Amino acid sequence: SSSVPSQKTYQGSYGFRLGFLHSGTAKSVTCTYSPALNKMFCQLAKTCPVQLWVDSTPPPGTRVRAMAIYKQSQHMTEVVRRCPHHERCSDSDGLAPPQHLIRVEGNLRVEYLDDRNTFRHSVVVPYEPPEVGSDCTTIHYNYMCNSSCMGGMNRRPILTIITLEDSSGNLLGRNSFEVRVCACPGRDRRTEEENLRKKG
Amino acid sequence: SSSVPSQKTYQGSYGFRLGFLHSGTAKSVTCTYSPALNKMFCQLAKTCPVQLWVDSTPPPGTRVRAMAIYKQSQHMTEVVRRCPHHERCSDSDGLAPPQHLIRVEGNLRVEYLDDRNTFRHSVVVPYEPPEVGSDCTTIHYNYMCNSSCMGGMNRRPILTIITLEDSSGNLLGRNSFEVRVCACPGRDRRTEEENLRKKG
Amino acid sequence: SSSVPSQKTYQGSYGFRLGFLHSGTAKSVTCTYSPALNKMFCQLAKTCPVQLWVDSTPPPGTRVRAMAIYKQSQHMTEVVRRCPHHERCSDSDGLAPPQHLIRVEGNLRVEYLDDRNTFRHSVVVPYEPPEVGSDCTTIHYNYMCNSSCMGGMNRRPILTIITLEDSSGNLLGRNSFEVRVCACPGRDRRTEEENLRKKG
Amino acid sequence: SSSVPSQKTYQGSYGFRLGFLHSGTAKSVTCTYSPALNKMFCQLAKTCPVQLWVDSTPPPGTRVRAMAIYKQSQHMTEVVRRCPHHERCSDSDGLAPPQHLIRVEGNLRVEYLDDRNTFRHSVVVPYEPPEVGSDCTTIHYNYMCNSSCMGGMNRRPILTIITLEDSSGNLLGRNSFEVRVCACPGRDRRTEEENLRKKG
DNA sequence: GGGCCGCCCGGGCCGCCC
DNA sequence: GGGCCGCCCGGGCCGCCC
Ligand SMILES: [Zn+2]
Ligand SMILES: [Zn+2]
Ligand SMILES: [Zn+2]
Ligand SMILES: [Zn+2]
Repeated sequence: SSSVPSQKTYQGSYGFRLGFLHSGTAKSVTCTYSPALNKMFCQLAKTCPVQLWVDSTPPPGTRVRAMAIYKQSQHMTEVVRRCPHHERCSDSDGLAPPQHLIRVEGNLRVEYLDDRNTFRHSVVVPYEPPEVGSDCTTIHYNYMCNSSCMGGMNRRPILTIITLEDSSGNLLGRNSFEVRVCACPGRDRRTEEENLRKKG
Repeated sequence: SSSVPSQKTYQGSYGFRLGFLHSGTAKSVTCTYSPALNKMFCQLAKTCPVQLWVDSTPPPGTRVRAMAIYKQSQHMTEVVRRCPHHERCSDSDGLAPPQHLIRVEGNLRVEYLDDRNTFRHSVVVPYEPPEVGSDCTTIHYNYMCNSSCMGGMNRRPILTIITLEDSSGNLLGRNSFEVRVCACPGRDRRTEEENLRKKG
Repeated sequence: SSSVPSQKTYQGSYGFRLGFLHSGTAKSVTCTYSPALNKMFCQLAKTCPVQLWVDSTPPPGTRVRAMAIYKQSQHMTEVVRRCPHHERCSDSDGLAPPQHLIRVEGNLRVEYLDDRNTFRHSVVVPYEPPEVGSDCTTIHYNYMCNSSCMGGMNRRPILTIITLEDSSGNLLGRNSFEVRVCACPGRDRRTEEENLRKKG
Repeated sequence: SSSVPSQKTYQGSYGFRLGFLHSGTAKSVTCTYSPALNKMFCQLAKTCPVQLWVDSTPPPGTRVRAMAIYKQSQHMTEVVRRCPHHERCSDSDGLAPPQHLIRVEGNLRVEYLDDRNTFRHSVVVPYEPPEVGSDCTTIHYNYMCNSSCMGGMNRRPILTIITLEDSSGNLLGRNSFEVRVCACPGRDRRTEEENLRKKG
């Protein structure tokens, strides 16, 4: 069986999709999302709000998992991890293992997992339905390396795969988006969108 | 579950809303409220009158809680607290813990709380209905740091979240407003309203 | 007896004077010295090289002490200390008490002292004569607060007093210089020198 | 006493000086030396031949030590070491500790040392006099990180300090040169020499 | 050899003195 | 009320792809 998790969109029977805030492209905005590229541009260790939208209410005990894979076929089989420099940084919140790229902040029930067969990292929180009058629930993710980090992602693009899973382990829905963690998200989003228009 | 309290307005079945006095924008007025920005501008440790308005009378034992959160997504998970300088100031009224930003003055039944899971501070008083002939009840809040304080809010905007809660802990209503604690509330309100008009 | 150490220059029988490197006034240079003002401009926690020049060799066991006092008569009696914010910072090198403003880096025999009568802080290293062919010895000082720090120096200028002391405690020589610890030493040096010329 | 080794040239009673090969400035030459800058430009882990020249023959048991320090006063006190990424690389020759920046290749009597007081690294070989008819002896040094390495030198220039020491520990001579380890030594030497001419 | 991403840089934007 | 210091900001400056 494959050791590479699927990235295939599966909005499923609950109508699961992601949403992202409108942030603009000021040069050093902390986080911004390109709909044309389905790509988040964000700064190291800065809050990245991701909205969970469903048409139908998931069952009690549903979980939300996030995991990173390399986007390019050439690198898919390599586990996405923090680089050695940032791994040794004294920046752990007391729960995230220092090797994990993706953290969740602001959640009292976060779980960090290492797959015993694929060695891949993931971070899980319970799914909570929106407040009355609200249409979505927001998770604050953090990416703890730049895409460029030597000895880590080393300029290779990643996908974040968000899965909605019931307590039994059934896949209720899947979505994914590309991530670039970089110093100047607004500059780099504009550059990549312009290159898409000019040369894509 | 989230460690960030919701800011979502919930005027609820009792028709709960806040009111603020008309104060003007003389440069150093002690407290002034901008309806356009839903924002209070006030000076450190000065009285900030907040009115509670309801259409229907809350049940006996209802309580009024105030808590601060950072407004920006990037800072929401950080607990709002006093800076180290003002924390060591001998300005405690004998009841407020020195780390708490928000105090209530002039109430014999004030309670200061530290959440055992989120570590967030709040201050609670009993809800009292208006006097006959009066349409609202007023609480005098104090903010014990400037928004700019180094090692505390450090120029980051906060929201104050006011909740009306029954004795059992049900949320009866919720309102919130932005706060800037600053040396010159009248100047800064005018500046922010003008920037809204010109560049918002 | 006075609790304020003397600032009076005493170059003494060994011909003791200080020297400073030529650094220029690029806006954010880390450290720069104004001869006209006898004033060092430097950034928080950045190396400040100070040269010790003597005409005659001090005796074995000579010590070099540095201490800060407020320059203005109105503040001389207050002990110069780190502000509460930086005092709680996890920036101690394992030897300097967190309250001390002045540190010495790169010396295996540094001693930090608190005066039991005046409560004033000082930092001492052994005097070592220059290498053959060299005319001076250099100490790397660090200032661990900005001059502007709220709850610390709070925009008040300080003097650093450097004393050459024999092992018995005799004062062999004294020199002093003004210090401004600031974000932009080059800007601020130029500003202060221009104000001296225009308005001094 | 200082934890920073002296860089002061001391050609001494044996007339000790260094020599470097003429290599040119082809863009990616592996190693090239700028006399104007007293600076070696070389690639990671590539051979850097350094010549030892003496006028008088050192005594038996003389040793040659190489050590790196940061050139800028602001960084002198920090120990120069390999970055975390290259430290975990399986590139050890069986003798050099993985944390050491400077290695010697091609010598059966190399010794790697960690100073118990300063924690600084050095690498030592016995001094051997030139062959009859030869005027110098050559040591092949290797630098195991780029000057730019994140978490290591991080774009900060270093000096290599070469000391000639007798077996008793007397300093017989000292020389030093700046090093830049980089991808394109020929480009970067030309750039730095041109900037010296134009803006130095 | 030509040329394409983190960070440095001078310009300019909130408590307190007058 | 007028006006005088830390930090944000867009412009632009080294390993690696071609
Ligand atoms: Zn990293
Ligand atoms: Zn404060
Ligand atoms: Zn301070
Ligand atoms: Zn390296």
